[PDB]
Amino acid sequence: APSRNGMVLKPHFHKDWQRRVATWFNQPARKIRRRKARQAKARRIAPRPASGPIRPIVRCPTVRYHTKVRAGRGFSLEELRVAGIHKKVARTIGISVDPRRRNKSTESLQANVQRLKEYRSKLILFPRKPSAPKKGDSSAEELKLATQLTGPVMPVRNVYKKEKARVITEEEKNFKAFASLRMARANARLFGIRAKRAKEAAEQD
Amino acid sequence: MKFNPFVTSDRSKNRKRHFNAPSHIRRKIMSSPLSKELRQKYNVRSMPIRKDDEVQVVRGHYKGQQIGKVVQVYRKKYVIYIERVQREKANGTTVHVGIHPSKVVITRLKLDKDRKKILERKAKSRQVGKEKGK
Amino acid sequence: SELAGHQTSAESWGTGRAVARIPRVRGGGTHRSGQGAFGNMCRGGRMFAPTKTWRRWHRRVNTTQKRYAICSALAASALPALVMSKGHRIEEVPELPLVVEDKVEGYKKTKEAVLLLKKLKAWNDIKKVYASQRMRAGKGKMRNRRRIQRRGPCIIYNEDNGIIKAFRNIPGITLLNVSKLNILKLAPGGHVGRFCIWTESAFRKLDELYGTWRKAASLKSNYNLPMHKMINTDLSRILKSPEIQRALRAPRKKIHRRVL
RNA sequence: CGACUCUUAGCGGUGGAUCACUCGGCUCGUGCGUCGAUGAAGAACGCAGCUAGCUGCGAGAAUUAAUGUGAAUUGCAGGACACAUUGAUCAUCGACACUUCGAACGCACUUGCGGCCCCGGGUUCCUCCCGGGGCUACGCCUGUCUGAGCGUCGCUU
RNA sequence: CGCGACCUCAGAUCAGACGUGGCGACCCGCUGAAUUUAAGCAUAUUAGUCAGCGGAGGAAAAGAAACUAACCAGGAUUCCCUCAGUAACGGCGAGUGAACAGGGAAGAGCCCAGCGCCGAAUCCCCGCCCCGCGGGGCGCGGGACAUGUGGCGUACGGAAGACCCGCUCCCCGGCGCCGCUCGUGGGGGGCCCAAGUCCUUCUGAUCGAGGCCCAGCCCGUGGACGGUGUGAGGCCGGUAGCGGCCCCCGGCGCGCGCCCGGGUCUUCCCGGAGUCGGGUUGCUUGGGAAUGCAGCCCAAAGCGGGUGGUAAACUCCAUCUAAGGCUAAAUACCGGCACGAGACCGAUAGUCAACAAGUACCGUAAGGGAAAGUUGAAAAGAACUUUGAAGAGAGAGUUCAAGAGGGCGUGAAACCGUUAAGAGGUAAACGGGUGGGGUCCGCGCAGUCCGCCCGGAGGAUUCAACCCGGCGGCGGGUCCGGCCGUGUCGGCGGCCCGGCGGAUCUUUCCCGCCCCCGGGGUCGGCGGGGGACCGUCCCCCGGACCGGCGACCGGCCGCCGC
RNA sequence: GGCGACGUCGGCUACCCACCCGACCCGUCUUGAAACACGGACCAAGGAGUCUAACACGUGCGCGAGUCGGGGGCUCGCACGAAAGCCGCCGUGGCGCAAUGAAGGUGAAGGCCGGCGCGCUCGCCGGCCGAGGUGGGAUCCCGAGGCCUCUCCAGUCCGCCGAGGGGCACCACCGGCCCGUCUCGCCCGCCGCGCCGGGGAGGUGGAGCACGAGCGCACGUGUUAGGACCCGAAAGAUGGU
RNA sequence: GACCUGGGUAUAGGGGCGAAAGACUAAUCGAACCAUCUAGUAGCUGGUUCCCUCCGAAGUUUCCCUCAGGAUAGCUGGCG
RNA sequence: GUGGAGCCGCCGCAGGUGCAGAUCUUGGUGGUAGUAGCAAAUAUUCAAACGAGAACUUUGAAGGCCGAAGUGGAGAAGGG
Ligand SMILES: [Mg+2]
Ligand SMILES: [Mg+2]
Ligand SMILES: [Mg+2]
Ligand SMILES: [Mg+2]
Ligand SMILES: [Mg+2]
Ligand SMILES: [Mg+2]
Ligand SMILES: [Mg+2]
Ligand SMILES: [Mg+2]
Ligand SMILES: [Mg+2]
Repeated sequence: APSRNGMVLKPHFHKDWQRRVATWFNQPARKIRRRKARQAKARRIAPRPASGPIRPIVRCPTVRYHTKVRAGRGFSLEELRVAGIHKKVARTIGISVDPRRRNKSTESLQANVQRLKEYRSKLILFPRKPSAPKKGDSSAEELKLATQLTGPVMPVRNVYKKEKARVITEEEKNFKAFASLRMARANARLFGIRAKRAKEAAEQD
Repeated sequence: MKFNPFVTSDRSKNRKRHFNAPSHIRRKIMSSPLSKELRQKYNVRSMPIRKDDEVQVVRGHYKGQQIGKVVQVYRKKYVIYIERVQREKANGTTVHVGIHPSKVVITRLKLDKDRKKILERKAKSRQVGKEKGK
Repeated sequence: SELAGHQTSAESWGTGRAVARIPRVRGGGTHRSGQGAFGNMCRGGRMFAPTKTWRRWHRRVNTTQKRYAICSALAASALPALVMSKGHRIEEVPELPLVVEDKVEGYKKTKEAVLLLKKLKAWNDIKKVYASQRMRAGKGKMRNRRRIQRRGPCIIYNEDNGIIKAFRNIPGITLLNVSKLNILKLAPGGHVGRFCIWTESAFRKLDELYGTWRKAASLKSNYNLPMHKMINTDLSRILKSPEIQRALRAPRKKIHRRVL
């Protein structure tokens, strides 16, 4: 059954696999179906924007991805609290709220607070019959378009810094080396041991 | 070219809707053209054929300037019988040979209260076709 | 072949009884009662390896080859030899990339379409399409395609303004948009060189849609047009050049046949 | 000579191959996504002027009413052509009707045997007298009526 | 001893309701093999699949954390692409084998018990009415439920009450009616282009030929099908934000019904048990010192509990809040009702089934389960004569054809009859080589050559040579008028009324801010916009070459036709 | 050069017949079949290496240190269109661009010149460069000489040219570098002087490096898993009559 | 006569029932029949469809619960 | 020659791609072959009638068999 130089293989076809096959012949028939689920939803709503509410700036987990910015679920209470808007009024403004999200940084806290005040100043509401509390005249001269596309304020916008040019100085071309990695890598793993020998000389008398 | 995606273009399903046709569809599909004198007086092209229309045959073995009335309209065999075109059998009894109404020209309609209302509706729906040319 | 021809209860007769060892159907009474059951031999059996609907029907071509073939499909529709040797009678027509002005895009009625092609001397190709109004040879007639036909000219445009309605009653004709061209329309049968009537605004847009060799395409993000493997391609001029024939030996033009 | 046998060919027979057709499949796809005690699915029987089957129907039984349509149905007869009555036919189908078995339901399944209630006539009827009509299955919920208890207790004698 | 209550329970053909069975493609709960693979076979694999059993629905199940994570952290479920044939499991053999980040589809959240608070402020049923259509009530008076706890405000994102502070008068349904509905809301009916023109073929045309310099006619209509054969125009139809009809639907405005939110501080409140968990025992899982589930035993806590993927003790940090509940979308669909199509099959195929197919028929039954399409355009289905008791003929007749005569299109081979020819004791058949006969073809038959040039013989016409008129092409030339290619630039020209590109530059520009003593310091930056520079593509003047299949005009040569 | 008219001339096939010679019946397993080995009375139609997944190698095409939209998304509501086109702040991801170790982890540039430290079997500073060397190596470069109607004076060329030179791919060898181990050894470093870090020199293990060649698509062959080229059990299991 | 026989009824598949033969249990019994799992599996029989051109073998080595088979080397062909 | 409505060449593409065998599947037909055979339970014969037609029908006569546990006369089951 084997032969000359080839691969040793484990095809997982020892199970009755012709019954559970999924063939995608309706896949153009469904791509033209859920376009119609968007178009006949977008005109169904309002001049309210398509593709739903506004999402936060959110940094990804897991060291491979922690250098980038993603759109999240909801802004949350801490960020809604500073911006001034109520936690249950926020989702009829068009702002999604995720109450189980935590803020433990302050840089990313103020990023979404700056994001959320920037949204409200480029939002125009419609009073029912024109009393207009916290709203003014004719609606931004008929609001300059009708309906937006795939994100309100371009939710990824992964941006980087300039940091143009420096001159290589002393204490910079001298010190911060490979050896500072290897010593800091050792000092993290000899940390608990060396604090145990320190107890031993304290009980030495 | 057909654009409506709810009506057939296959051979086998259009025949099956033809030979299994209901008898009220079957009077519609057994229609015959009016004569050139008479389609100018009524400005309508063709009419579903009935029992006492004066009529002449325009193609076939029996043809040519033989106005003579229909006498019996088989819908089941898609056939009118006309009182003059016949055939002697081997027995000597004479029988009506049957011909299809597409091969046949009405030369005098039989007007009743309904054949006014059919012509007027088939003629009124042509001036709106003229009114589209603006 | 839907499930199979395996909706039959049947066993081999096995032992002697002077019959083949193929499975026989059960029961008695009926004719179908001692007959050869499933197996690709039997009246009523199951076909060999019944065709499966998960066959790879569909093929990928990577898109620089799709755009490679669509630059080679347009460049041969400008050479009069290749477009006439595909059969399009383009004798009387003027200049081969035909460009009528952009007013043609607002034709709304097919009388205007017909005398257009007559005055561009391209009706004599549409009239050839009426000559191939045969019916199909073979069993494809009962699978509802009965008439074969030549494909004629293709009119390629931008900003449809009613032009699609005026030309589509004319047989054998094709209308494709200059933003979204098609290898299946421009090169029917796989052979290159279909006769085409461009419009001005379609014809100028080709420069910004495939790009020249100095500047890339603007409406296509990262595409520039493919370079040549031969620059001078008429080698009857190269081999008669004084640089070549200064260097050659001489022709050796005896025959030196077999000697008795 | 003739017969017999053999090989070719014509012509006739046996046989139903090939070819041409196709109101049938098969595959993929789209849209909807709806049974039943208010008796479903299914089964049995019956129903046409001449009708055994398939199809359609249910003692109103090859269909009724209505709306649309507007002169047929047809293998043969027969009958109303009436349509400024109501109008043949066919489709639609929203009104009515829908025998027997079946979850099948008075009890049994042997067309076997009841039990109350009312009706039309006979004893002008209670106490088992013709026909017809209504009612009578099991589970279980909320409520009602009836009432079991040396259960707990009150007021009593 | 009687009576009254209440609790536990009975009965009834009580009043009013409900459940049952089917279908089961997909979906949910259990139950569950073996063939097979390992070249044997037990663990393993097949497979938690087949069969068995129960429940649903137009979808179901899941679902708002007792999570993933371990860093700058994400944030219900479901589906896709990856992760990945990977970590892991395994006679570490055969084999098996998930997840989290990430990219997308879709996106929506909430409610109770408890803790307290409000005089049960609550619900059901009956009765007559406000007053009504197509029947549901808020309004009225009685019988129950209910304190063993109905209703309101409340849910872990915290909550409540009292302050103080600055806002504010709301939403929901029903009823009439007008105004629209993005493919232009749905359902149903009945309508809407243009040759049957002239010749012609034929059994019959839809064939073939023809229509002035307006292209014979129509075309938003040349899909299709049917009609005596191949049809844009003879006929259904198809095209069209075509018309008119009938019903049905989602949403503006008069009358009901409901209606104080937010911030700050202070005080008080704050949670689900034979459950978690541990033991052991089965199953299951990639889950390995046990992932999940289940039995039995033991059985909690409250700064607790669960989780943190190697058993344990110590510690710190992270994270979540379990043992109660609802919830749309993206998803699945070989059953159903309707549809559209196809590089499919063409009556031994394709469904078993194109037809009186789940039919005849078979088996006690479960179950098994076929054969079977084709006259012709139209029955015009062979009258009448004659032989025979009739089948069956011989004539006649219909039809283009009976050489289509009622399982009748075409009508193969095996097999058989017949006629013709040939032959025949080593069974027949065959290879090779000639011969004899035969069928038939080709030539046409002692009658076969065909075009080239020349000199002979008479005939018959007009050009050639030469020139002139005349249009058209070939080739060379100042590149002359235009012309574009490639390097060199400049006018920084069009950069501010130029395109793009650049992880070039500018802490003096311009906007919302951080770092110290109302202001201020480039005092180091942040979010955004500006304008310089470089890289490449757009015109003007010069210069460079070739004027390259990019060309026209002039003039030259030599052809050509008139 | 000669010969021949209405029955003659020529011709051949799936025609028939004669004769001489040669000749056992196919398929099959098999050392060996005409076999006293098996299958086949005869004709018609049917009838057996397929499709999907994975991989290997060859070949063809596009781009090329990159390549690839397959998953979504966009485009007026379009027969053909279930197609085609487009996206790029949709390149997430996949394979490739980096190996090695069980793991913690580490992780691929040398040669010359000038000088100095005991120029000490060891090295240090600066400059030049820049993938080391040897032997073969297609091709290309140089080339004394050679070849032309009368003799000395000059030109382009061409052919021959011993010898010499730079050497592609590739092969053999020697040396170097990275990772794991092993022996021997000495020096340096400091967000803190240690059961800390770094380096050396020789020897061996690796699927490495030594100026990238892959990726996508298509076709072919082979292997495998699947009913797997068709047909075949004696068995086994579930559920029923 | 431990007699024969009709009808009714009871016992059902690893079960029935047997004066015992592994008899009988619907022409089937050393484990019935019907359906499905199932197109079960076979190192073993049988078959495996057009022509021409070119090249053209092996039954031996080593291992294998291996001896009717496979892997491995050799022989072979194709691309170069 | 039949036949009566469709079909083919070239360039690419795609397969349910070509038969002599499989005790092959389905259908058809031969030789054997006018052959084996139309032989269990004793048996028929004469005239006539009807009829196109009589070894076989009906009738008349003769001869025979079942021989009362029947080849006689009635039923259950089953058949319909
Ligand atoms: Mg179809
Ligand atoms: Mg054919
Ligand atoms: Mg047949
Ligand atoms: Mg009626
Ligand atoms: Mg009663
Ligand atoms: Mg019961
Ligand atoms: Mg339902
Ligand atoms: Mg042999
Ligand atoms: Mg078993």
